[PDB]
Amino acid sequence: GSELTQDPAVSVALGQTVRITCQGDSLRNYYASWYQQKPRQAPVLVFYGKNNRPSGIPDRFSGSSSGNTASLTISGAQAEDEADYYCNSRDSSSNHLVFGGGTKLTVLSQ
Amino acid sequence: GSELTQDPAVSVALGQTVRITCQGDSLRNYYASWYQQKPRQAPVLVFYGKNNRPSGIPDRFSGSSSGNTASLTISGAQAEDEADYYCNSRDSSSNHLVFGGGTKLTVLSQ
Amino acid sequence: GSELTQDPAVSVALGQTVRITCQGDSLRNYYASWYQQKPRQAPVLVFYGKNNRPSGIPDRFSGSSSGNTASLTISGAQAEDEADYYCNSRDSSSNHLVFGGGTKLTVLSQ
Amino acid sequence: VQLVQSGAEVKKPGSSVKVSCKASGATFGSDTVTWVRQAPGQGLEWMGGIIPFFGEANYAQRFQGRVTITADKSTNTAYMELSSLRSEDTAVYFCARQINEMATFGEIHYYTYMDVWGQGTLVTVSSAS
Amino acid sequence: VQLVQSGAEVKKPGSSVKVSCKASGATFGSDTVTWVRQAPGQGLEWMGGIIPFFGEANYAQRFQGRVTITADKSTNTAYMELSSLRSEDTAVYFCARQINEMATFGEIHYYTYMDVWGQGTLVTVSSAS
Amino acid sequence: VQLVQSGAEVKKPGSSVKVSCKASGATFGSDTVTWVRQAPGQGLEWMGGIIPFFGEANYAQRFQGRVTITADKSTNTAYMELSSLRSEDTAVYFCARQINEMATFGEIHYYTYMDVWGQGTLVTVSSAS
Amino acid sequence: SIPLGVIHNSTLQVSDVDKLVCRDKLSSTNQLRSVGLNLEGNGVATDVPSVTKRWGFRSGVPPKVVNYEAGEWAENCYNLEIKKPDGSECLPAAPDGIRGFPRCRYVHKVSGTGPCAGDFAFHKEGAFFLYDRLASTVIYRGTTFAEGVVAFLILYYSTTIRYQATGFGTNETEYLFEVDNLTYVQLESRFTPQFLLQLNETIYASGKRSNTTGKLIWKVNPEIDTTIGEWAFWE
Amino acid sequence: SIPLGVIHNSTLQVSDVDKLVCRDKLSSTNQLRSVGLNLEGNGVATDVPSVTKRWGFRSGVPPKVVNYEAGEWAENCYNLEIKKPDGSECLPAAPDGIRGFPRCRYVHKVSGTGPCAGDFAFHKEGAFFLYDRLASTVIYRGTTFAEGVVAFLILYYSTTIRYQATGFGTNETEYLFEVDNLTYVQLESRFTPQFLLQLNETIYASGKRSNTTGKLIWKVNPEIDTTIGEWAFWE
Amino acid sequence: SIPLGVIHNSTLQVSDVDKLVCRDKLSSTNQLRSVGLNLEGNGVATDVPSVTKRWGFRSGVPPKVVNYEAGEWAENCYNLEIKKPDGSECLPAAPDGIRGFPRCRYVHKVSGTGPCAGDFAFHKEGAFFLYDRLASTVIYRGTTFAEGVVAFLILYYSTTIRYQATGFGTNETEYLFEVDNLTYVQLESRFTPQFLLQLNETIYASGKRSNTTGKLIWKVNPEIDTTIGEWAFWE
Amino acid sequence: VIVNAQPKCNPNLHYWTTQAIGLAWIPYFGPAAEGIYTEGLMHNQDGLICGLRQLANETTQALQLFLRATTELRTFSILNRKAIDFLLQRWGGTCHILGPDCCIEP
Amino acid sequence: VIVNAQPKCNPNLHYWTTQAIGLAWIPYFGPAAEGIYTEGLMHNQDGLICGLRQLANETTQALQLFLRATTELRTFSILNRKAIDFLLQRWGGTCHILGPDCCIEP
Amino acid sequence: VIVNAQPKCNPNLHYWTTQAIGLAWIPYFGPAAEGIYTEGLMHNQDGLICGLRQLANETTQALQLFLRATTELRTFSILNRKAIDFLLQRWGGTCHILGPDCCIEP
Ligand SMILES: *[C@@H]1O[C@H](CO)[C@@H](O[C@@H]2O[C@H](CO)[C@@H](O[C@@H]3O[C@H](CO[C@H]4O[C@H](CO)[C@@H](O)[C@H](O)[C@@H]4O)[C@@H](O)[C@H](O[C@H]4O[C@H](CO)[C@@H](O)[C@H](O)[C@@H]4O)[C@@H]3O)[C@H](O)[C@H]2NC(C)=O)[C@H](O)[C@H]1NC(C)=O
Ligand SMILES: *[C@@H]1O[C@H](CO)[C@@H](O[C@@H]2O[C@H](CO)[C@@H](O[C@@H]3O[C@H](CO[C@H]4O[C@H](CO)[C@@H](O)[C@H](O)[C@@H]4O)[C@@H](O)[C@H](O[C@H]4O[C@H](CO)[C@@H](O)[C@H](O)[C@@H]4O)[C@@H]3O)[C@H](O)[C@H]2NC(C)=O)[C@H](O)[C@H]1NC(C)=O
Ligand SMILES: *[C@@H]1O[C@H](CO)[C@@H](O[C@@H]2O[C@H](CO)[C@@H](O[C@@H]3O[C@H](CO[C@H]4O[C@H](CO)[C@@H](O)[C@H](O)[C@@H]4O)[C@@H](O)[C@H](O[C@H]4O[C@H](CO)[C@@H](O)[C@H](O)[C@@H]4O)[C@@H]3O)[C@H](O)[C@H]2NC(C)=O)[C@H](O)[C@H]1NC(C)=O
Ligand SMILES: *[C@@H]1O[C@H](CO)[C@@H](O)[C@H](O)[C@H]1NC(C)=O
Ligand SMILES: *[C@@H]1O[C@H](CO)[C@@H](O)[C@H](O)[C@H]1NC(C)=O
Ligand SMILES: *[C@@H]1O[C@H](CO)[C@@H](O)[C@H](O)[C@H]1NC(C)=O
Ligand SMILES: *[C@@H]1O[C@H](CO)[C@@H](O)[C@H](O)[C@H]1NC(C)=O
Ligand SMILES: *[C@@H]1O[C@H](CO)[C@@H](O)[C@H](O)[C@H]1NC(C)=O
Ligand SMILES: *[C@@H]1O[C@H](CO)[C@@H](O)[C@H](O)[C@H]1NC(C)=O
Ligand SMILES: *[C@@H]1O[C@H](CO)[C@@H](O)[C@H](O)[C@H]1NC(C)=O
Ligand SMILES: *[C@@H]1O[C@H](CO)[C@@H](O)[C@H](O)[C@H]1NC(C)=O
Repeated sequence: GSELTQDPAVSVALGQTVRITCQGDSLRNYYASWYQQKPRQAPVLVFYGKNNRPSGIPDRFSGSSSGNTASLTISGAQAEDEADYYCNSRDSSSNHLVFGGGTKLTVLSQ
Repeated sequence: GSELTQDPAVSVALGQTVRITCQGDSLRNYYASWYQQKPRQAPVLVFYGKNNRPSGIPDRFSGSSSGNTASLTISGAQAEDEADYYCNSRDSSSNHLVFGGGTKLTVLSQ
Repeated sequence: GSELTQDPAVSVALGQTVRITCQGDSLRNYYASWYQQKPRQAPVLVFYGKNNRPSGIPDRFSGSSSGNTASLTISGAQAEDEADYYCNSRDSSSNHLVFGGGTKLTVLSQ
Repeated sequence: VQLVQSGAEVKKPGSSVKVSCKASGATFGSDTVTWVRQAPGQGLEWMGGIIPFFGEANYAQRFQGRVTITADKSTNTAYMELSSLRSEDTAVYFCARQINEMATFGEIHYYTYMDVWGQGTLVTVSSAS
Repeated sequence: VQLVQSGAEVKKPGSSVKVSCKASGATFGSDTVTWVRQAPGQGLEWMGGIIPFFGEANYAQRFQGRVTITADKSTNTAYMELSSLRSEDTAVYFCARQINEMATFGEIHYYTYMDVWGQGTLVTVSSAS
Repeated sequence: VQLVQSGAEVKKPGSSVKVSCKASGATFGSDTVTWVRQAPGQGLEWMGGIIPFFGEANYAQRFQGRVTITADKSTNTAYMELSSLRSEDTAVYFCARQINEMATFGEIHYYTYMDVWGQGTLVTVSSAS
Repeated sequence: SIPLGVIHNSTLQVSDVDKLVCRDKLSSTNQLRSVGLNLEGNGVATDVPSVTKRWGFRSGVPPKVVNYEAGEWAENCYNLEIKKPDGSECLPAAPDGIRGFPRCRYVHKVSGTGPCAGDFAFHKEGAFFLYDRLASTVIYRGTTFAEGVVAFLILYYSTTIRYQATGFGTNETEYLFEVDNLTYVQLESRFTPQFLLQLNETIYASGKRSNTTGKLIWKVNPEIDTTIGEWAFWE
Repeated sequence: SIPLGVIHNSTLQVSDVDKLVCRDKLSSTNQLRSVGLNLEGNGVATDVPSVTKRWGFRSGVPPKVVNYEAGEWAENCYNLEIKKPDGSECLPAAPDGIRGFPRCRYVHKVSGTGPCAGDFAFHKEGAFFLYDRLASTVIYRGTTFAEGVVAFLILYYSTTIRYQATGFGTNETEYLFEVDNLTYVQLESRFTPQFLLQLNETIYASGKRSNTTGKLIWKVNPEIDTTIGEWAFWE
Repeated sequence: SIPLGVIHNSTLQVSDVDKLVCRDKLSSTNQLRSVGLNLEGNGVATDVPSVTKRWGFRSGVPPKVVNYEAGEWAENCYNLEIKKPDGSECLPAAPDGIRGFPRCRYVHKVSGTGPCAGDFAFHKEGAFFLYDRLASTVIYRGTTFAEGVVAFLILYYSTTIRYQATGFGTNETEYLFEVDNLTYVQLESRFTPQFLLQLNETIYASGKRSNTTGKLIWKVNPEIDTTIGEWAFWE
Repeated sequence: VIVNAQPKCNPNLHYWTTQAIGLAWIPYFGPAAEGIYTEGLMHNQDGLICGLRQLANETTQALQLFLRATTELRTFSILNRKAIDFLLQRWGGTCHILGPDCCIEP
Repeated sequence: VIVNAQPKCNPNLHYWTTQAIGLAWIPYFGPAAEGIYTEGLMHNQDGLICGLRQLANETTQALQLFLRATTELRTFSILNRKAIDFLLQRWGGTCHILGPDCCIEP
Repeated sequence: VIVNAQPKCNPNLHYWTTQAIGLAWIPYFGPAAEGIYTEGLMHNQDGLICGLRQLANETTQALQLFLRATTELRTFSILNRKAIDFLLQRWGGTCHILGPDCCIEP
């Protein structure tokens, strides 16, 4: 399966909106799922499909896609949102699960 | 199968009757078939069984048998009747088709 | 099978009663059969079970048992009763037919 | 009922003998056919026996591996085969009909007996001329 | 009814030849297909034949082990295969339809005849150039 | 729904490890059980997965021939076996429930996601004492 | 819709349903009978090469049977054993309860092969195959049957003739008559059972039989002793 | 020609056909019944060695069955498994729909071999074998049956006794009763089911059973406790 | 005790037995009919995961059948092929004479495995399985049937939908719908045949099918186009 | 009323059927199947046999359609059905003594 | 009219037959075959049981000959045939009110 | 008299049954089993279809108990039994013209 591409690190001022992107072939005709990973914890599903999220996720997290690019928007990023974030899709030509490299989101709380 | 015996050559004056004989074991309880063979041609059935001939054969050709001897009579032999003639029967003790040696009938037309 | 024991020889005055014994494990819960063997003859059944005999045996022959001991009583022994006598039972733990050693009964007729 | 045995069989050591016994007046049914041995000067040894109804055989320990006992119900005969004959085997071999009987009236009793005996077959084993 | 044979087959000694014969105007049915040999200057030798109804074959003794005769009823053809050709085998091979006939009217008579002949196949065996 | 994984497994290179995962609150049904690998300082690698309904397995190319994934529906557990462990395989291995989902209302959309994650199993490979 | 005939005054009258006639007196069910009649009694051809033309194979249609209480004696009946060219059986085994027709003067037993395209062999005219007190829409393998029809009303030795055939299920069917295991004659539609038996005796008496391991087939000369002017079995 | 009895005033009168009596009132088919009765109720012998004498083998005759609506409870019924000496089965497998007779006090199960010359075992007196609501002219293998007759009219635990036999199909048939797998007694016609069960308890209690791998057969002494004066099942 | 309805003046009146009414006129047996009706006409659920709940396995009870003269067309009918986990067959082969129901709009064919504990699958409500003019108490393997009841009175293309299942005989039964040989969707009770066929077309048109040798299973989002207010087949 | 329209007609009907002494009735002692048949000969009195052959020729179509319509593999019920219809036609519904319909005399 | 001529007769008839509540009627919940039977006991009132045993003894010959004559392997039709003959004897043909033959009163 | 008590009722009965020209009647030329069916549509005139569905719902219990009680594997006799009982109820036993019991008019 063709790999997804992500920029390794993003910094956001506390209280500001940040955009985390993902690119690749597995995004051309599908939607990416996004996960939040806290240190020493399993990835937590944040957003998926075209328009929704599981309960427990605050209304700061939403997203969209176009072409072969997908993104997660975190509005009013909180100190509590510092996390690694990952995009995930499926490459149907090989039927392989594909993760992007993720990104480290740094919230500039200090 | 026991072989049939024929005299290798017979000459007949044009317009005269000729008798062609055949002898053997296969004639004791059966009738011989007679064939006319023209140069470079397949043998043609002339007379068979006890009393008949196929159509196309002129009423010059007829025959009979007794004991272990069979014969073909050609009455009023024509120049056109010059041919090799053969007798044929079956030796039922071996179930073999048996031909005699044939005879060359020469019609003395010149 | 455990063997039956008999005393090899018994002498009885003519006209007197004689007791022939047999001992062993095969007699503990069963009855012995007794046989009379004349010289150069097959053994003849004399007495069996607890209380009876086959016909042909005179009323001189009767018997009983107790514990692991069995006996044949010959009352008024006759000269004609000189014979080897044998006891027979079955050892059910091995299912073997067991004979005692027999005894020679001598009738003192002379 | 009678049992008829074969006549004397005289052979040299190492040979084998097959001793027949024929029933007369009765079939074997479900009765036991037993063979015993009378050596000269001796008592009676059990050799073994069969039950023709089932075809099973049992042997005295001293003859296990040496003696085979069989029967044929179409003729009501039985046969005892001895292998590896030795001079100590000279004896009269007897065929008998064995009844295992249970008394069910009143007191319960068990006993066995041989009711019918054959005349005996003398088998002699000797290297002598 | 006609029989059509293959054209000339010229080969060197040691080769084999397969000579075909096709029926036209009729199927073989239960009639006998027989082959005979016309060597130059000679009379007519029987080689062998078959009955397509059953698939059986019979051969003249001089060709036993040398000649195979078969047929295919889906095409109404027959084939004669000769092995180990020698120069003495140069001949015209003829295909014919053989009728074994019984006369049942009045007197009883038996005879055989070949009713339909093919044109003949020339088979030449020679080492010559 | 929860997934419970086994505790840490520490072994020397050349050894093999079998990592279990137990479902709680649900059976596996027809959902996909997938395993991923979190090496220290790294992102998430797909290793492979199964569909218990059919018993089939698929693997990421780098682990083909090294990893076997199976399951037992009577216990609703799954197991991942790694052969020929090397020090580069030190990682936390995660068990997750994967849903391939189609949106059929209005516009048609396709996506996949992992809904249920286990806590992760740390597997350490090292020759060190 | 099945008609029921009534016999009175030696006259056969079919009883109507629309018109109720009080005169018919059915006192018991013993007066009701199913009787099987043969087609040979109507003058149809009975000779093997002429009658197999009336039978044929089809698929997609199941078999059915009905019973009889009585029936006609047959002059002719048949017994078939037909295989496909690859050895597979053409006709089904008869089910339990089927036995051959009880009284035949001649049995024409045919062994052979052919293009048995369907599942079952059915009668082309709608007639039934007759077995021991059972009429059937299909032919069962190896069991002797008569060919016929059934009416509903309100009131020993035999000779076996053996034949062989190829191409049984098509128009180009070849037939032979057996004389001996290795001796055959060609069969023609002009040869009645009496002719064929006389022909068999003639061959054994003359001795013109195979005396080897292979088979011999004789043709019969077209001139035969045609003494019978197409007489019926009953003249 | 089958008689039909009519019960009125607790009296059984066979209804004639020649004389029509308007008095018989058949209002519905629920008044018509087929009832099976056992032969044991007529006093026939029931003991195995005495009843197998009434059965025997024949070929060339097919089996037939009829149904029942009701029947008698049996004191005795039988279950046979007979083989030829070469291991081939004597009796046919029962067809679908046949089950053993529903209510028996004792089942006499006989395992054995013999000269089973025919195709089927038939009753020699014309009586029928009774299965679960079916009367049959033949015996089926392995299925429990009662022996009896059927009349037509207008209106739980059991003990299994096992036996073995040889020469089953002839007059010289030998029978044994099983006590244990290796323990047998000879069977005689004088031994009722109660006697035999008491005999079985006596042997286990006394301990005189085979304690090896071979079989033991006991004979029963001719003197037995003959307390019953040939009483019927019902006294 | 079986009721017989009589239709007069377009009114269905059950005919009593205790009260004899001379008005019912049965002139011929052609006025008597057995008609099969489907349960779907009473509004029962027809969807596979909802109807297999009405069927189940039992042992010790034999099957029975009755015939029909006429019946209802089915919107839905079923065809099962269920095996035990070890490969053994669960359902019996149909006997000769059984054919699938003659007219169905949709056939729900289910292939799968499960704990088939009994001998036969019986209807839990007492309803019958309907075959070609035969009602049966049990399900036969591989043969299409409708589910229904029978009344007694005095007077084309179809679509096959394939499914798979595991744990067929228990409450935790999982079901899949086949799109392609390697492509499946999860099945839910909310998905009608029309929904499922639209779902199948959508997948082929979008191309989201397995393009390898392994299988793919899709889940359907809980939000679906719920345009139908639990309408009956007939609205 | 039936007139034979066949090419030929055989006027002599030689027939067989199955319509007891001592032990003969018992299957163990009685005849084997080939021997359970009896026989006789009927003559064409007043054309009766030829009329009968023609009846069987007309009956066949109705019977084949009948069988096509059923599921029974072996139909033994045809004559019982006829007995029932025969009698229902006269006595089903109601009898009216004053009409032409009921087979009853006053 | 029937008088028992057997060696012995058992005068007590202990019988079984098959002649429903809640779900019991449904085969999935109802009794297995061994349990579908009911029972009762009849006494020999006025000699009825012994007369019946004798009837069955006479019936057997007629029945065996009947079965010999058929081709049905399983005959379930005997009582329906009897119902038909019973009724045909009285109402087949014609009824005549003035005669001794028809089971009708004026 | 029958009133439908089911959750829903389909008032349109689309039915099939099996109720001939030239050679069509001959099985060799006629239709294969899938094609031997005819059809039609009945409307719920005066509630007749819904009443009928309810009758079938009541009939099932009596029928299952009936089948439990027999040994026939394939029962084809139910309607013939009904015809016999129908007619016996009116004409079995005796007819009395002066009573309310016999379906006869003077
Ligand atoms: C009840 O009684 C009537 C009257 O006897 C019978 O009627 C017969 O019906 C069959 C079928 O319809 C007829 O058969 C057909 O006859 C055509 C005419 O043939 C004439 O010429 C031949 C020459 O060889 C003569 O043998 C023959 O007797 C006639 O004089 C044929 O052309 C037909 O063949 C074609 O169709 C059939 C399928 O139908 C194919 O299988 C053939 O290969 C071919 O394509 C066919 O043979 C028969 O002629 C009618 N008989 C009479 C006397 O008229 C009923 O059959 C009978 N019912 C029952 C159940 O017995
Ligand atoms: C309806 O009711 C009647 C009256 O009860 C029954 O009649 C029985 O019929 C059978 C068969 O005909 C009779 O059986 C034969 O009895 C002959 C006489 O035997 C006497 O002696 C023996 C001694 O052991 C007693 O057991 C017996 O009871 C008699 O006192 C025997 O000689 C016959 O055997 C020979 O023929 C048969 C074949 O028939 C062979 O198999 C034998 O090997 C042998 O060669 C035979 O046993 C019986 O006696 C009659 N009973 C009475 C009381 O008279 C009907 O059978 C019954 N019908 C039905 C269907 O149940
Ligand atoms: C003739 O017509 C009548 C009337 O329509 C039918 O009556 C039905 O009979 C069945 C069987 O007795 C009834 O089924 C039972 O219903 C109980 C109640 O369920 C309600 O809630 C569920 C929720 O999912 C609804 O789907 C349902 O419609 C009801 O509203 C259930 O609790 C029962 O289940 C338990 O018992 C069964 C065994 O009986 C087990 O298999 C189950 O696992 C569980 O333990 C059961 O489902 C049905 O409700 C009645 N229908 C109506 C409308 O009342 C007759 O069946 C019909 N006869 C024929 C032959 O068709
Ligand atoms: C043919 O003749 C032989 C010898 O006489 C004879 O045995 C055979 O039965 C005859 N064939 C037929 C069909 O009668
Ligand atoms: C009849 O035989 C010819 C032979 O050429 C064949 O083409 C034709 O198809 C056959 N017809 C039938 C009906 O079998
Ligand atoms: C068959 O052939 C042998 C020689 O092999 C001969 O003796 C015998 O007479 C022949 N029989 C006939 C009937 O020709
Ligand atoms: C014989 O006795 C044993 C031991 O008490 C018992 O188990 C067995 O059932 C008895 N046999 C019979 C036929 O009752
Ligand atoms: C009865 O037994 C004897 C034993 O010698 C035998 O010859 C006879 O044939 C047997 N009889 C029957 C009818 O089996
Ligand atoms: C069987 O034999 C063993 C010794 O092998 C003995 O201990 C046991 O008590 C015996 N049992 C009986 C019932 O005799
Ligand atoms: C699913 O779509 C394919 C492609 O159009 C079609 O062939 C197939 O029949 C469809 N499935 C069903 C159940 O109609
Ligand atoms: C229903 O499913 C549960 C799952 O825990 C199981 O324990 C129970 O036995 C099942 N019930 C039935 C009736 O199958």
